[PDB]
Amino acid sequence: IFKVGDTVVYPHHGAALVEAIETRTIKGEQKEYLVLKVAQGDLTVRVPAENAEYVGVRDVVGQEGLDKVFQVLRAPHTEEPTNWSRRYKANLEKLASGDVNKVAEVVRDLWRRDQERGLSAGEKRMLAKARQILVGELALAESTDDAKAETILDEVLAA
DNA sequence: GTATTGACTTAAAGTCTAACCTATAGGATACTTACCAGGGACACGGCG
Repeated sequence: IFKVGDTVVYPHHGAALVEAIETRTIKGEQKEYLVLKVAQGDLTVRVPAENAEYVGVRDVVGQEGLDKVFQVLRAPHTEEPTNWSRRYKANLEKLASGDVNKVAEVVRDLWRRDQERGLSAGEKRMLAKARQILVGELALAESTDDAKAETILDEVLAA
């Protein structure tokens, strides 16, 4: 499941290159602690393989998720609760879930709304963060690189 | 030099319209008790 040199996805930092694994015996138990490095924060995260999936670490998603997110980007007829607070909480929880589909839907909806009439700074921050993580994830999804990943995001949002 | 009229242009309003401040309201997971002096004089509570 976990192999050296694999570009594994760890939430909510997106891509996270593995380096190695260490015994790190604690309580007399050589609990395996595999080490990930994320290029965004330049931090190392050591996680246990036995419950690694419990935290939410996932491998690079294939092309099935790629076409899924494209189709979802072409999913119309979205309505939100009237109050701004409720919809903000909903999309923030959607981002926190780490599900690629949920964050993609949040990003697209917020971007279409912002481009519709322009909103605010907090929504802008949410959109920037979510778009950043999505572009990184897609870049590694097809190893298409961050710049070309941003451009493909920019063409596909056009529909 | 000091008495005028007839144009000829000009700033200051005086006002109508538009945008950019301003007073105000609201927001529904759940959260329930904060934080180094002395030296003299006067007044208040205990004890006998």
